[PDB]
Formats: sequence, C-alpha cells, structure tokens
Amino acid sequence: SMTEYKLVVVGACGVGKSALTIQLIQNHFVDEYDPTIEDSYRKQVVIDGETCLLDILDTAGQEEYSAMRDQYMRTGEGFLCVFAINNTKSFEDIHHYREQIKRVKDSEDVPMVLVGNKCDLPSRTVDTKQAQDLARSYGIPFIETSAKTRQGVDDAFYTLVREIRKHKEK
Amino acid sequence: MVNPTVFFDIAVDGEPLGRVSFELFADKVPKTAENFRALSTGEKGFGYKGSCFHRIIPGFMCQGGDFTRHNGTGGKSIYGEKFEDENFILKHTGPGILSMANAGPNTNGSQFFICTAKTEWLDGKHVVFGKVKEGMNIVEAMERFGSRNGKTSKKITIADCGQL
Ligand SMILES: Nc1nc2c(ncn2[C@@H]2O[C@H](COP(=O)(O)OP(=O)(O)NP(=O)(O)O)[C@@H](O)[C@H]2O)c(=O)[nH]1
Ligand SMILES: [Mg+2]
Repeated sequence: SMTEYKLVVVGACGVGKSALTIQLIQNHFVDEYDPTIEDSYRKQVVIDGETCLLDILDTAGQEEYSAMRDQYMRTGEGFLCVFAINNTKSFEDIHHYREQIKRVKDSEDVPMVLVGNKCDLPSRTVDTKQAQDLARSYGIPFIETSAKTRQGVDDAFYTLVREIRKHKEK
Repeated sequence: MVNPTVFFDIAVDGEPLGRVSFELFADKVPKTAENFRALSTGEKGFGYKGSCFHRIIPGFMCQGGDFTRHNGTGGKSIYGEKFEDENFILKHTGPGILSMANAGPNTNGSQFFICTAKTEWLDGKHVVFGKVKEGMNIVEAMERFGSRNGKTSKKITIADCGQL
C-alpha cells in the first residue's frame, strides 16, 4: 500500500520554489524565470522503502491574497520554506512564513523544512551557520539545495515527508 | 486637450479576432497615459505591436505588454526601465478598466492589464489610466483562451496597434 502527502512550497519571489519542484517532478532545470500563479503536481516515489504519493502545491512568492494563502496552509500537511542563499531579504522573510503557518494551523508543531537554495552560485549573502541556527530555534531540519545541480533536492522533499510521518505517528 | 484613443487589433494564432480601443485618461494621469499612447504607436522605436497577452485569468483580467523578453517578465517604459506610480486617483471599478501591472511600488514599465471584473483590492497599488471604449466583446472573447494559472491555450497577440 502507499501513503499520500500534501506538500506546499512557500518562500519569497524568485528563490527557486518552482525550479526545485520541477527538478523533483521532471528532473530538469531551466534558467528562464516563469513567475508562478499556482501549480500543482503529483508524483509517486519510494521513501525509506515505502511507496509515497507526493502532492506538491507550488505557490507564488506574493503575499497579497491572504484568504487563498490561508487555505493553502489549512489544507497543506508540510511546508518547504525556501529562501535563496544570495538573497538576504528572502532569509529575513522566513519568520513571517513560519508565523503565518503556525497561526493558520493553530499549532507550534507543524511539519516544515527550511531550504536554502541556489547554493551553486558564487554570490552568497546568508551564511549556512545563520540558517542552521534559525532552523535549530524552530526545531526543524535545514537543507541546502541547488535546483540547478540537483544538490539536496530529493533530500529536501523527502525530509519533509519524514517530518509529516513523524508528526502523524507521534 | 482631449484624451487620446488608441487601438489594438487582437489576433489568435495570427487570425484576426477584433479591435479593442481605449480612452487614455491623459487629463488625470498624463505621464502614464502618454507612455501607453507612445508604446501603442511605436513612435519611440519600440512598443506593443507583435507582443502577447501572456496571462489571461477568466473572471479577473487579461495581461500583456512584455515586448522585451517575450516571456511575461520584461517590458520597458518610454522614460526608462521603470517609472513611478503617478497617482491613485482612479479605481478598479469594473470590467474594461486599463491599469498598469507592476512588481511593487514605482516599477511601472510597459506591462498592463484589462479588467474583466471589478478588482478593487488592486486600488492604491496599480495605477488606473484608461478604459475600453469599443471592443469589450473582444476582451470577453480573449478570456476563452485563459486558465486559472493564466497560461493561454492559443497565442493571443497585438497584431497591430496605433492611435485613432
Ligand atoms: N543558479 C541557480 N538559479 C536558480 C536556482 N533555483 C532557481 N534559479 C533561478 O532563479 C529564477 C527564479 O526561479 P523560480 O523557481 O522561478 O523561483 P520561484 O521562487 O518559483 N518564483 P515565484 O515566486 O515568482 O514563483 C529562475 O531564473 C531560475 O532559473 C538554483 O538553485 N540555482
Ligand atoms: Mg514559482
């Protein structure tokens, strides 16, 4: 038998939410930026020997439509909170996403993974240590990724599945 | 002086769909109206002719105007890459309103949208500068080609444009 997981990818504009998702789903990367409105994907994978059906909601990096975004958070089971390692504002934005998710789901324990993307680039402004410390303060995993090279992509999504599984089986 | 009128001849995969004309509110939003007017005539050497309505979401709007990157990310004004929000005098009161797309405050370029419904939550964030004069039925017909994420099922282009 299989298990299904509702994953939601959030983060500021341009950090790589869609590139990460497309690498996971389709195993390719393109440097062309196509700004997201909303897209949803389904993929079957094996994680820890178990068959998993991943439902991925790829959200836009806008903050205006709170009614819709709150519904994304109510329905979603786990959140990939993405920032880009060469975009300090995107890292500063992370705490807003965590606060919104906790508020909407009325919980201090929501499955989530902090993702620092674009680690292939030579223009880093956010130290790995700073992101590690933030994730520790939240009690959540931190994973550095590159959608371009595929580094960490499977690890980020699979770790999120593991966080949902642990939360549901507590 | 009288508010200028401009037209777009809309095509679907190259076949004529119809003409949409706009009144540009130069009397209230002169700098923003002038940008759209000049981009419609092509008189600066660049502009809307040939470009695409790349994002059409039924129930909301038809958005176009990227003649530089041709992928929904680009565009430029006659004043430079970007210009400031001129005023927020006019509101998104219903179908046919013509308003500037942007990427945040003071980032107007060439991208624009035509409302197909009242979009009042955009008030104070996007500069309204015109309205459809003739051809709202053409705008309504363009909606058939949109979708919930804005991707279009055929190529919707400004095959010709200019000033009346
Ligand atoms: N070098 C590099 N570029 C990346 C990486 N991830 C994304 N990009 C690039 O960054 C740009 C934005 O990526 P995209 O996935 O569209 O970002 P997004 O967070 O989905 N944006 P939006 O909020 O508009 O939907 C694109 O040009 C893309 O190629 C990465 O790991 N490395
Ligand atoms: Mg995206």
